[PDB]
Amino acid sequence: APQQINDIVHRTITPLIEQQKIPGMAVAVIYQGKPYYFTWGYADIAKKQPVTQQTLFELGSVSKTFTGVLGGDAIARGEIKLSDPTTKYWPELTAKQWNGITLLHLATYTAGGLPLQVPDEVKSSSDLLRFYQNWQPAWAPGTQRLYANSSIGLFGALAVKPSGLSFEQAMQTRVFQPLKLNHTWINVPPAEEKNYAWGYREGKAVHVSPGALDAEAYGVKSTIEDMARWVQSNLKPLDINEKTLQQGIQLAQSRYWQTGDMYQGLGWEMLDWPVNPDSIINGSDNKIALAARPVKAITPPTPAVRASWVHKTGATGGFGSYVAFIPEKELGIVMLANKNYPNPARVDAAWQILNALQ
Ligand SMILES: O=C(O)C[C@@H](Cc1cccc2ccccc12)N1C(=O)c2ccc(C(=O)O)cc2C1=O
Repeated sequence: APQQINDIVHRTITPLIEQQKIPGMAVAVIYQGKPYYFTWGYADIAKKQPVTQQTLFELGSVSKTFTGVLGGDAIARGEIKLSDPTTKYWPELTAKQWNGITLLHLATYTAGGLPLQVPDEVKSSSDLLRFYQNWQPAWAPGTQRLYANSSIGLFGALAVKPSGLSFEQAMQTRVFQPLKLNHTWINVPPAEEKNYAWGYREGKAVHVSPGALDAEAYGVKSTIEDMARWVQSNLKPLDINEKTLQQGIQLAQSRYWQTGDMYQGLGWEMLDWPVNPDSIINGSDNKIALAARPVKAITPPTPAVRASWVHKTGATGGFGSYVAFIPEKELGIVMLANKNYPNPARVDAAWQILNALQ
């Protein structure tokens, strides 16, 4: 690889791993459209299995970027509209608080205070109906953003209804397969089990547990190679031959709401480039990122801006991931780790790397 890339990546990542006691890590840098890969440490400590370019990591909430684009693809196919009432796709949802709550609000966490997590107790379809029926908003729709798996999770489930496909089948057929993400999974198959890293939390080996609307909100597993290709695809959607997928990617980076200096897309979050690093670094802290904040409506939404820092953080109990890119600069990064280490450390390292290559 170019020495510049080698040196910035290693000088930033080595101390990060040391400081954060990360068992295993994979990093991709996309530089002028081409990926460069780096790996450290262990996918499985006990069995002495190293992290490779084929190792699967739990993306956690980075999954929301796939959900957003899949929703975008459905919009482009004419199957749904973000302006549609939630009730259009869920006729059993009769409770009056849902009047005025649209697919846009679900997708962008602005329904009025849907909770971060679907309760563990919610198992069945009848349980889920009861949960959403009984949910009482703190705020009018389209006034406050509160990051929520229960929000974008429901969006994901409803966006695929008109197709008649399950969420997983829809994602496989319409996103993963066209983009040749052949080692990206909602459910890891037996054939790939040898490559599936353990997550580590408080020293114990852990994998994500099943939960309602998990696929839609936090359930994707992927390799560093497929994630680099995912970044390439979002960096440069005009290279994508499938027209509805191309438009869907573009819609996911449209700017729907603004809070502080961030803009909410479908899954993706964006800021103008050049960014104030302090703002993205400090803003990634879950203190801020999980806080209820007032939003300004962008009416109508701004199309995907090339001069953006586009990103998403995501975690599970045992994994920590970050993806960021700058379309204008054909520059991007993917950082996958099998420890949930603090968001700001992720973003700081990503900033340092991309800033040096920009
Ligand atoms: O960083 C993210 O991607 C979002 C966070 C949001 C979240 C969900 C549940 C409990 C949490 C506790 C502290 C902080 C965030 C939490 N998140 C999740 O969204 C999430 C889903 C599943 C698991 C699991 O290991 O079963 C863990 C998490 C998880 O930490």
